[PDB]
Amino acid sequence: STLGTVHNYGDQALLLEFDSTAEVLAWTETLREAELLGVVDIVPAARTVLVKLAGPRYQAPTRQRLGKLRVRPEAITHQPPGDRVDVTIDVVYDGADLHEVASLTGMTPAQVIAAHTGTPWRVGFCGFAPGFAYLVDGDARLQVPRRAEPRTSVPAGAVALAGEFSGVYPRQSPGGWQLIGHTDAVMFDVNRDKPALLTPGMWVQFRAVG
Amino acid sequence: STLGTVHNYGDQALLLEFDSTAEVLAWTETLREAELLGVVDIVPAARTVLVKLAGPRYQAPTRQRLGKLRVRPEAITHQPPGDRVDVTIDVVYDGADLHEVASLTGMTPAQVIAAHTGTPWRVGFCGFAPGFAYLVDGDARLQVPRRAEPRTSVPAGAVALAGEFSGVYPRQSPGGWQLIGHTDAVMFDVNRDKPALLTPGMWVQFRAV
Amino acid sequence: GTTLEVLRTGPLALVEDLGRPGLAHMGVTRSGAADRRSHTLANRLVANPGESATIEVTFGGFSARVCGGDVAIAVTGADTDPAVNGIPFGTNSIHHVHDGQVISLGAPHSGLRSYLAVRGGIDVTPVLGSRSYDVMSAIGPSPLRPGDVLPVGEHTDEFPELDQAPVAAIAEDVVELQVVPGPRDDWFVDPDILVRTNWLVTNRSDRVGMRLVGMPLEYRNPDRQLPSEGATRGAIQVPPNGFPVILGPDHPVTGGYPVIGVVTEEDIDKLGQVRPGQTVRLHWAYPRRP
Amino acid sequence: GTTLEVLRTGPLALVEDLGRPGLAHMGVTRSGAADRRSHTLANRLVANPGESATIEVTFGGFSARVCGGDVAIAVTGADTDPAVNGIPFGTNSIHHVHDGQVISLGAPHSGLRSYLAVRGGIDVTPVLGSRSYDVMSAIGPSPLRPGDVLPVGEHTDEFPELDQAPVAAIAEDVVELQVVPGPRDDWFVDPDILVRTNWLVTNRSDRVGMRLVGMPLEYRNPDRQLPSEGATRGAIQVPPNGFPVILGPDHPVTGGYPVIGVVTEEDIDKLGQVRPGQTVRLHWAYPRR
Ligand SMILES: [Cl-]
Repeated sequence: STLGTVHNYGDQALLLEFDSTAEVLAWTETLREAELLGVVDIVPAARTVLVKLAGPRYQAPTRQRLGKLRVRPEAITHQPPGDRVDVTIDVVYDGADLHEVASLTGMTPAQVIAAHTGTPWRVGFCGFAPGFAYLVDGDARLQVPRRAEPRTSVPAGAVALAGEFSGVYPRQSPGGWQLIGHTDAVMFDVNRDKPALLTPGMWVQFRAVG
Repeated sequence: STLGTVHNYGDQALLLEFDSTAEVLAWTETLREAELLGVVDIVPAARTVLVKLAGPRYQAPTRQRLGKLRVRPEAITHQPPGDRVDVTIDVVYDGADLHEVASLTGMTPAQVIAAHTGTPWRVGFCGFAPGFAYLVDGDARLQVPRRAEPRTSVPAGAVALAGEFSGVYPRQSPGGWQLIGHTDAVMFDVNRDKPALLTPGMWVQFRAV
Repeated sequence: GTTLEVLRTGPLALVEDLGRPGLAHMGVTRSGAADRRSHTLANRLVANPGESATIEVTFGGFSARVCGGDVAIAVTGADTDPAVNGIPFGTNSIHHVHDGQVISLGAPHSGLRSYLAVRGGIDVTPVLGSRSYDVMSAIGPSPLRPGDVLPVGEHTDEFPELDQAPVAAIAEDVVELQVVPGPRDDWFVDPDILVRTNWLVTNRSDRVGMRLVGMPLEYRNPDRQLPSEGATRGAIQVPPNGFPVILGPDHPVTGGYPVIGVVTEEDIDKLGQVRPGQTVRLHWAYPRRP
Repeated sequence: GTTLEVLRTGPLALVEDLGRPGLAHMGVTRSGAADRRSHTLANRLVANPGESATIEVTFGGFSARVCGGDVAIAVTGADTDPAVNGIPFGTNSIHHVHDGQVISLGAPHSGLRSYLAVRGGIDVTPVLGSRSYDVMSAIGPSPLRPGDVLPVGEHTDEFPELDQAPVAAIAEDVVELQVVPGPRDDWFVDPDILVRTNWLVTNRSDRVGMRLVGMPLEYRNPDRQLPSEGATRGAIQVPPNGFPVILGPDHPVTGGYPVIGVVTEEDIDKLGQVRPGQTVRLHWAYPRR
């Protein structure tokens, strides 16, 4: 598989478009392994990859190098090997939208909690805020749309859902995701040896407090 | 006669409306002579008189006092009383637009100069710059429109026309008026006993040299 | 005697007083301090007569060195964290400065204009009976420059440092202003747009007028010319582009734009403290009617 | 050692450097000096490496006393008429300050941010490999306060001082910016309005984003949601209200708003010098298709 659309993102970055998160993740590793000259950062997201460059001079040469890259695997994983999960996050399922998620998914609140805790999630990529991890490969039944309008304030440790993702809000902030509960786990701490609790590639298990 | 429309101009001023500059100048005298309590300034203009007050407390008492004021019909004048003028300004009629004014007014440059010098003008109001006086009640034949685009620099002492007005530019500045000549008279001097040569209500005679 | 040597000015440092009232008969505007209450306070703090000149500083950054004796000073208006040889002394308070010391105003975050008063006043030569600089006509003492030496007027060293009324803080974001409707509100298709719009203050604002941008006010008759009329500070002119201008102390004596409303007296000094980039909200002082 | 004691800050004085790049994998933005050219200039004048931290001063008004020895400093960016014990020394020039003297920046009329560099750099503790303060996540050395004691890093004593190329003056009112069109210009009914409007800068502008106001940009599909995507400083986001925001150094790593265009590298640092109430005019770097 070859690249799709490659936009110039200003004069010193390139925005790569993809049809799925699975393709975003596969291409991220390919780009990361390619160790391209002038690349400052590789920013995977839901349907794109932003390749940030050291200067405008790198733009056209990087576009050319990108054309020679081929998606290294094409065969990917959606289950934790050895059944060992990297981290377990304990959640109190008292979220504001728990009953709404139940209605939208065609499940009861009990089934929502059981689905969220029953299938481990993989941290696909980080974005939004320091320590905010977009989780993938969890229970597909949980797929729920974003809120019509974002909330002004969502509490720190808010466990949420949107589209194919789950995630934990590291600090109090505005948010448009569907809130199902909260955790007392510290997602981000600048003084901790590993500042962000969740790193891309890690497998997470959610566990209900009770 | 009595006052017409009296607008509140904020909470410490009043704007009096008039049908002519002659009425503005007669009511200015009436207001000056009334020596109203709290009046900071009396600002005559084309069709109005702005009475500036010391504070909001003076607004209603002034409105009441204003209602009892009367102007004599005689005080509303369009020619100098006794034909006597206050100041004579000597002008060299070498203006850039003299020939254009002639074409626009349907007169010759000789007739333009004669009309400008033949009928005295009254200083209606000051504006634009210190010492810039808008002159009214001169020869009506001279009525010419403003220039399409303003000049970047008009000289200090430029004698000009626009609409129903004539005026002398006090300093070098941009200007959109039609230039008919120039004077060596000092329009405005901060160190002179009377800084502005022309004060509202005064009658001016222009003289060709 | 005693002088202040200007070391640095900041964006605009002007000598200001009560201005030159009653001079419309010569085409001269009143001018004077943009924020009269702050100017008056600075002078009261140092026990000056109310006519004394202060230095109106814009965006802070003004510094001056004292020479020839000791001075009592006060800084009012925008809080610039004023200091004497790096030691802060506080806005709205009298401070004694010694011969050789440097008075330094910092940069405010809230408000725009600060007033430096000195006991005896800034004794520059008056022009048309005022020490105020008029930005538009260029009448009065020139805008201050580094190297200028300003005389301090004669005064008695002893005076009573009276207890003063507390100072209301300057609006940091939205500035709410009361507006007396008219006289030309009838010139506009919808004059109520004035009182329902979040007006932004531009960097083109000065002592001639505050420029606002937002939903343009459309004229009923766009080609209609208003005969020139006397104006006052606080008057809201609406030029043909429909962007209101709130006239400042240096406005010309007469203007040719229709005035939609005039800011009430109580809110006029607030205008002297509105920073570019801030939002202005206008409200009718009383309802308008035909 | 040698320190700088903060006496007065002005509206906002921050420790800044070239930022913390490469941290998207932990949701951390690069941050750093809002005007990178001026920051690097201030370091070069004092012969510091480019990585040394400076103090980014907003609207001037910053004062610091030197303690424990002599220092070499430089002030770049907005011209604040900097002074030592009230005596001016000039922006964009190396200056030598003695133990006990007061460095004082005044207030600029043109530009917004000034950079105070010191030979050896502002040696505060790095956070995630950077001495930059990120206003959004509050990562980095805290905003400066009176009483703060800033250490001066170790340095050699290399003389003479290298002469630097002259500096172009900062735009006083109308700032003209070049914009690379896209990637989401197709989301807007008339993207060309962006380059025909006098945008006004609001006082709500900060290092997260410059907020512009004018005629709102309408969306072709107003209820359409963009999946979150990586952003850069200089990217022009258009939230649903249609008022563009030009992202600053403290923008989050990803954003949810369609980006109409991105300011060119040549013009990105000019963004750090735009004052509230100024006019911003945008222009396509190359034709839009
Ligand atoms: Cl380059």
